[PDB]
Amino acid sequence: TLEILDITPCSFGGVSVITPGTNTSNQVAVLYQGVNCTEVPVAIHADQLTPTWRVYSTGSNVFQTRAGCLIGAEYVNNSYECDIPIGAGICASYQ
Amino acid sequence: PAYTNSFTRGVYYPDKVFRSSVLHSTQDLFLPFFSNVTWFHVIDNPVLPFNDGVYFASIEKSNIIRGWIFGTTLDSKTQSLLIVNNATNVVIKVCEFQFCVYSSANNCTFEYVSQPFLFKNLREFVFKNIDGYFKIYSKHTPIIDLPQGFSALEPLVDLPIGINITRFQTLLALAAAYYVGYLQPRTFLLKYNENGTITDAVDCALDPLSETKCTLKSFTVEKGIYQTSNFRVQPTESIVRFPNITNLCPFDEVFNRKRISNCVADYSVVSPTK
Amino acid sequence: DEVFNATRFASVYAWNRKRISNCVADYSVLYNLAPFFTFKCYGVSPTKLNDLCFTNVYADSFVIRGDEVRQIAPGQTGNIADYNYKLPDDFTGCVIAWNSNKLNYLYRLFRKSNLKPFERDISTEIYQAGNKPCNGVAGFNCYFPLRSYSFRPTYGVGHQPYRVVVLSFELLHAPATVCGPKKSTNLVKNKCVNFNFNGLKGTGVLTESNKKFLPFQQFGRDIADTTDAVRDPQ
Amino acid sequence: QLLESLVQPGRSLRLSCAASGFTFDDYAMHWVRQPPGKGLEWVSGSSWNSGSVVYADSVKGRFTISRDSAKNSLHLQMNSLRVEDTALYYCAKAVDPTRGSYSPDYGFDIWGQG
Amino acid sequence: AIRMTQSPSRVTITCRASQSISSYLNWYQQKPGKAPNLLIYAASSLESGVPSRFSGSGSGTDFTLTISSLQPEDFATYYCQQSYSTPLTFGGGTKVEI
Amino acid sequence: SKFGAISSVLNDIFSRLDPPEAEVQIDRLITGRLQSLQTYVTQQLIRA
Amino acid sequence: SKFGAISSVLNDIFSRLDPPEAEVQIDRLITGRLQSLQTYVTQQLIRA
Ligand SMILES: *[C@@H]1O[C@H](CO)[C@@H](O[C@@H]2O[C@H](CO)[C@@H](O)[C@H](O)[C@H]2NC(C)=O)[C@H](O)[C@H]1NC(C)=O
Ligand SMILES: *[C@@H]1O[C@H](CO)[C@@H](O[C@@H]2O[C@H](CO)[C@@H](O)[C@H](O)[C@H]2NC(C)=O)[C@H](O)[C@H]1NC(C)=O
Ligand SMILES: *[C@@H]1O[C@H](CO)[C@@H](O)[C@H](O)[C@H]1NC(C)=O
Ligand SMILES: *[C@@H]1O[C@H](CO)[C@@H](O)[C@H](O)[C@H]1NC(C)=O
Ligand SMILES: *[C@@H]1O[C@H](CO)[C@@H](O)[C@H](O)[C@H]1NC(C)=O
Ligand SMILES: *[C@@H]1O[C@H](CO)[C@@H](O)[C@H](O)[C@H]1NC(C)=O
Ligand SMILES: *[C@@H]1O[C@H](CO)[C@@H](O)[C@H](O)[C@H]1NC(C)=O
Repeated sequence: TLEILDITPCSFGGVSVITPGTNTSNQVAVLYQGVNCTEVPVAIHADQLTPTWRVYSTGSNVFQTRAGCLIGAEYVNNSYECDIPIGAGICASYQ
Repeated sequence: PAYTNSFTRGVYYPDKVFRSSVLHSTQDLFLPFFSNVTWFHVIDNPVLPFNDGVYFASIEKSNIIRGWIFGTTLDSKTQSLLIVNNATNVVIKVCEFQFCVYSSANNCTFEYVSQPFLFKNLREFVFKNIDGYFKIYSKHTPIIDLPQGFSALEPLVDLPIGINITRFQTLLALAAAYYVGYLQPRTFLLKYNENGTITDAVDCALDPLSETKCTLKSFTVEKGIYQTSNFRVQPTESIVRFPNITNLCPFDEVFNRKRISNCVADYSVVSPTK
Repeated sequence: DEVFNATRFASVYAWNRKRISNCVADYSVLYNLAPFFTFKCYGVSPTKLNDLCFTNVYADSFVIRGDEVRQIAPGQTGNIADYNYKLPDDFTGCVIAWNSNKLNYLYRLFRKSNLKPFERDISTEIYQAGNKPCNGVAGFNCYFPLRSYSFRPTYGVGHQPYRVVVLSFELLHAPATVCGPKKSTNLVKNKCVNFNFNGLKGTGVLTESNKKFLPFQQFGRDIADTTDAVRDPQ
Repeated sequence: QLLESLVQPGRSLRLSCAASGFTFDDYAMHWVRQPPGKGLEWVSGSSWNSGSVVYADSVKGRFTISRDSAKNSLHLQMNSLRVEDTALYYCAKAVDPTRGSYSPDYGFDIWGQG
Repeated sequence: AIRMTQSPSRVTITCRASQSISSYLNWYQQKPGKAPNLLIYAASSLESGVPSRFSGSGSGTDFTLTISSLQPEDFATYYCQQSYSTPLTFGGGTKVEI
Repeated sequence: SKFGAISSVLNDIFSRLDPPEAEVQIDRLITGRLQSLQTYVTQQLIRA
Repeated sequence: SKFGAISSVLNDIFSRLDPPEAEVQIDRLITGRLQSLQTYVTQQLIRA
């Protein structure tokens, strides 16, 4: 049937993970490069993903950055020295 | 049906190669980490689907689980697998096995007899039917819910069974709690001990932290940021769409520069196979 | 001799599988010129077959029409290939087929779908071919899925009987029980000597080890994926 | 070769269709009546697999069919032939059952000769 | 039972059925001096030896027999018959006119 | 770049060739792409 | 790694495949291992 359909890719193989060290803690924050925070579920097809991955796919701790969308970390209005570089003047740490 | 969490259970030796003090990563059918298990509690014994293998465990204090039945319809029309076992020895036979154990069975194509396989007992089992090969893994460990911890499974018996196995039924000998899990294709990074035993492993598709461990090929990750190759579960759904015309093609009248178009090339009249 | 001199093979739809283990399989016996017309082996050269050890040897023999021998090869599709006997693409074995025109056979021609490789579908369930879900033994749209070949002796090659024996052997990866006839010598230790351990070849200093093995294990491997520790036969 | 073989209301004429070339007892030979100036109409149906037999439901009982493997025919028996029922009858062979899927036996073929 | 009446009376012939036949149709061509022959099987197929000019399309309650360019010596009648359920009933019948 | 392969489209090679014949072509294409990729990395290292 | 060969063990190929065709699989392994050596020395030169 003649029908034009858009094909949005659902394969994002580039994922950056911020960890404070397995020894220090298990908590981790995920960074997606150059993606909105709304296309994250579509890009990584979180519906077909494991329930543990959906926590880092869409949550309350969402803070878009020039580098991309950041999940698992809370944006603090204060400023300190850089500990784990992220990009575009953004640094993260496990307080 | 009751549900219970499986804390890193079901890891079995993928191969027969001996490795000592090494981190080996393999891709096969495993029970997903922190997956969820139908906690069937004996007062019961319903027919469950055997898809992509099934992980079986029992917390029986005494001999209660006498075996299992594997097949597609569990009737006389088709053949079924029976793995019942008494105290003396194990019985494995492949027949129709018209049940009510089995009333009658005339076709006979397989029979294997070996030592017996069977709340202080964790007799785990993993059954796989790949390319017509029934593989059974097992382990025995006193317990004194699913016991958290780690314990590998060793291969026991490999049989050339060429039957449908889509539904399996647990056998009771009526005080036990048998669990049923399901295996899916996952990538596991197994750590081998100095003595050649699997002591720890991770599920690369479980959570982002495990993805980093899988990429780094280590069980310990230091501070910083790490780029991880996608180990997430891939889609397994496919759709095929082709034109619904049935005009055949004018190839027949050909049997001189003429082209053919707007027709379905039925070549039964570049790889020739495809 | 029970799989080549048997004079009575199984039907294609009911290919019997026979296990051969704990013996010496000298393939030199089955090199008669008149039979064994086709010796298409996959993964192993026919010349280099005697000097190898196998751990999972299975022999399935059946009688099919000579024109259908092509379907037995991996990847081919046909009535025999899709509804009677299927072989995996990653097949490691030799398919010997010889003509037996000079020397009842049932083949399944109706099925819901093609079967997976190495499966037996021996059942007489009536295959419906119409809107009516008839459960009767026979009917207008109800047809039995099994029929006799009824080989014609007059026919030369087409529709002729053709015995087929398949030797699906798994390559040496585990404690093996079937291997070719080769003389065994006494091992020499603490010396750089060439060796041949159950088909594995190489040179090195054979020394004892304190490593502990398991009954289902026979070879040890290192970080480079090379045979490091081997338990000798005998 | 499906070679085959009146005005009064009451007749007992025997209609037989000889079979040649193709092998009997493999398909479903059927009988179809075609009145002049009109289309075809299936009236009788036999079965190779079993003795089950289905006739046209326009009128029951009157239609009767049989089988005979030695002489390869049907030998249709007609009783009390209607004046308007006079037509040129056809004996047709069913398609190969090896096709499967949709009803092979109900599908007519050949339609005899003459 | 099942009744049909072909709507026609690049020639396209359509026979309509009251119930959902769902691809259980055959198209029959009957020469004036010969017995009818097979053209389309399963409502979309071609029998061995049949020229490819004939074509059968449609399923359910809509079917179409399309003969392109109106090839000559094809004046014979065309019939539509179902195999869904007994009794075996033919269509109304239609022959192409020139 | 074709890299001495039937088609630059990986899917094309799979559909148009047999499994034992495809493995030759993808291996030919995989080597070509890998060789080109590592060349760019070497240039970046030198320029770094 | 096998680099497209049947097995990573050199002696395995000879013991299984005939000399006329075992060479083809060997060439895949020989070329694949050669590039690893060239890559390693290149990294050393840049690091030096
Ligand atoms: C457990 O079951 C096996 C299988 O039937 C029993 O073994 C049979 O023993 C009888 C007599 O001892 C023999 O006649 C049969 O031939 C044996 N079967 C097979 C397959 O060899 C065994 O005795 C049972 N053990 C019990 C009931 O304690
Ligand atoms: C094995 O069992 C499966 C069960 O799914 C069978 O799959 C059936 O396939 C038919 C068509 O081939 C479908 O109509 C059914 O819906 C499927 N499921 C069932 C439960 O019948 C399969 O045919 C069997 N045989 C093989 C070789 O796989
Ligand atoms: C079982 O656990 C999984 C956790 O991955 C969860 O997604 C699933 O909903 C659970 N099933 C239940 C609660 O029935
Ligand atoms: C037993 O084998 C015969 C052999 O053809 C078969 O007809 C019969 O159906 C089989 N009985 C079963 C499968 O119960
Ligand atoms: C390994 O085996 C030796 C000898 O049996 C034993 O002394 C040692 O404790 C074992 N180590 C482990 C980690 O099992
Ligand atoms: C293919 O399907 C479309 C969608 O219903 C339909 O309009 C069209 O007629 C179909 N084509 C044929 C040849 O039947
Ligand atoms: C029996 O089989 C062997 C092969 O194992 C063959 O050499 C021999 O000729 C056969 N017997 C006869 C009488 O042909």
